[PDB]
Amino acid sequence: EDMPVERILEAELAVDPVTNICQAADKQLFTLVEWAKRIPHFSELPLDDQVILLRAGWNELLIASFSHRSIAVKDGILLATGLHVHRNSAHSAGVGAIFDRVLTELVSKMRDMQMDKTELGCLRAIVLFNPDSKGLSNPAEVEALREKVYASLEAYCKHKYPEQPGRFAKLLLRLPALRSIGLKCLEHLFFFKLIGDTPIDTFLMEMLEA
Amino acid sequence: ELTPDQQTLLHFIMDSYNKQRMPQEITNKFSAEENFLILTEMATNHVQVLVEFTKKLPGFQTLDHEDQIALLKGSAVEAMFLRSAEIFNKKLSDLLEERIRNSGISDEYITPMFSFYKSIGELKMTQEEYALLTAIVILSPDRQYIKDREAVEKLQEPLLDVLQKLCKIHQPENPQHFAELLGRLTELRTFNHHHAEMLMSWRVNDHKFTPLLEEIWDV
Amino acid sequence: KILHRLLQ
Amino acid sequence: RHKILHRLLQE
Ligand SMILES: CC(C)c1onc(-c2c(Cl)cccc2Cl)c1COc1ccc(/C=C/c2cccc(C(=O)O)c2)c(Cl)c1
Ligand SMILES: CC1=C(/C=C/C(C)=C/C=C\C(C)=C/C(=O)O)C(C)(C)CCC1
Repeated sequence: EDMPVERILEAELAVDPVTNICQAADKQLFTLVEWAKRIPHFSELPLDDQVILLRAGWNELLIASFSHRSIAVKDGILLATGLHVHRNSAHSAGVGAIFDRVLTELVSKMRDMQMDKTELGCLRAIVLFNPDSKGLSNPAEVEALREKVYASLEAYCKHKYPEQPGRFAKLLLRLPALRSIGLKCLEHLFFFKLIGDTPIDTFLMEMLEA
Repeated sequence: ELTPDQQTLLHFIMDSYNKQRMPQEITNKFSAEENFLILTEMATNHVQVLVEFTKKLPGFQTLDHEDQIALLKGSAVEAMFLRSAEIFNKKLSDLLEERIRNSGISDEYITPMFSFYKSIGELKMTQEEYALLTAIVILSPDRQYIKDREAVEKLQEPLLDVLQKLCKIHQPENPQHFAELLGRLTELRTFNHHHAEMLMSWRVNDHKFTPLLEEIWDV
Repeated sequence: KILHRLLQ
Repeated sequence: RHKILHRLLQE
């Protein structure tokens, strides 16, 4: 393979509740860039394209990471700073609806299929190599890199989990739900910026302009 | 190898896409108003087509009488985008484009829309692939307002299995053609999210989406 | 209003 | 438009 899954996994290994969540997002935005640089072939792309891919995917990439990290906890989410947020804090803050979708469409499904870190890292790399991002200099080579992750992930799943054929599909069919959840989170965040509700720190603010 | 029930189950499905129907006298029916009315009439009719396609999917009619309705509201947009992509990529269609351009669609929704149509028409889909992918879209368990999710999930499963074997058999040369279709599912979600707005930011002739569309998409 | 009128 | 992100991608 040209997109080995070992260097994907190595990237994973290497790295008010709305206020706390936003704070953790800002923190993880710095570490997200470091993750992406470690993904085979991403750092090779033109800078402008690197910028485009991360601005398009950041919200989904981060939601995927904390969702996986939160398999262990009972009705709730482990933030990167170490604080938990639980369904009750979530609902008492006016964001229960979206918090519930995260728990049910992401955390629970990751837990009930027992996604591992290689699988997470690959899914995140697919999200990163989104060839439909507006303004890419060369859509074709991002498509080509996605296709390499798809091929490497499929051969990881046949090899490691040969008891289940509908498992490559099962993993990929978390991505549409991640996109709908991600769009709803962005909606909220533009709305949190708009009224000044919550303090949005520097890097997170940058991801929310145009 | 080909599936346990094989072609039999896919041929039962494809006769709903045989019932895929558009008889006309070259559609007798030029202006942004007129173009809008034509598109509305096509959308309403494709709603009817889609409702028929749904009842014949394995296990559909059995499952819960309310959550039944929910899937159609949640998926109809995506099915209509897929269908439009199919329509738009043909020579026999070409001036379908002119109607969508001059229909008062707020300018932002143009370019992404025609870009998605292009990504679809680079994937060399085939009826079976359109039919199956549409069925997969409809039986998505992760839509708003549902209690019987696990049950939806089980009806969906064997469709993925059939689709995977079909994309090896038909398109072995692009091996990941199977997974690439799934990545169009992801991208359909961006259109489903924006649609309530697109409709709302739609410049018309002081009218409204014909009663069925007003219901399926509310207000 | 046409909700249940399409399953019949 | 994206100063932090440009700088961090320098490496
Ligand atoms: C309410 C109305 C103003 C409207 O608001 N959004 C869209 C909208 C959607 Cl919902 C999605 C993508 C883009 C767009 Cl603008 C619309 C028109 O939507 C259409 C338009 C045309 C078709 C053609 C189907 C066809 C043609 C020939 C043959 C056949 C056939 O039966 O095979 C089927 C379909 Cl399905 C849906
Ligand atoms: C989920 C969620 C939201 C999304 C914010 C995002 C996208 C944060 C991502 C990363 C975090 C929180 C930490 C980490 O990865 O450790 C908002 C605030 C809109 C509403 C409540 C639920």
